[PDB]
Amino acid sequence: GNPLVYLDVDANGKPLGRVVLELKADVVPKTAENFRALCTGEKGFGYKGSTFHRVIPSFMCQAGDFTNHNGTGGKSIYGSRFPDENFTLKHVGPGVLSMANAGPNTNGSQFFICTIKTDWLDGKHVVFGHVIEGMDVVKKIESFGSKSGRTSKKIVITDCGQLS
Ligand SMILES: COc1ccc(OC)c([C@H]2CCCN2C(=O)CNC(=O)NCc2ccc(N)cc2)c1
Repeated sequence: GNPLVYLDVDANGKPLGRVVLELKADVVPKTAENFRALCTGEKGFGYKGSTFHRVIPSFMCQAGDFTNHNGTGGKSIYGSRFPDENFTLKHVGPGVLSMANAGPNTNGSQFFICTIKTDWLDGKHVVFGHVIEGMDVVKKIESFGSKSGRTSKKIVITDCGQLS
């Protein structure tokens, strides 16, 4: 059964609500497992307390740099980086959950949630899940972005974990 995980998100210390994500372990088990464990924090590190550092309206909301907190960092549960598992799932529309990277085979912890179909990322970024609940929260996050990706409010994942 594909994991369901959650992110509770704040903007300037005000709760926006919860984003629930299905992780497609049936298609990308290694990538799903990484995200799942980073949500629970069971390895001793993970997403709790980290930010959405790059948010671009009509594109995506990017997060997951819990080491450098600026978009340069993060790490996986396997080591600093891990391979692109496959490109079977596509960036089909809003709600798609996908790994950020710095080129082929550089997956760490950084991820993004799409707010549109981002088809030009197919074959470059590993899609590994989608929003089950909380697109309204994602739209709120999106509304605090800008063309440059700089956020107008501090967007923090206050809590995260696994539902099932
Ligand atoms: C055509 O590819 C893209 C174009 C624009 C863009 O945002 C400006 C992106 C951003 C949002 C879509 C996700 N994405 C990236 O992955 C940009 N790359 C990074 O932010 N790289 C920093 C980084 C460093 C280490 C690790 N492990 C992952 C990412 C990608």
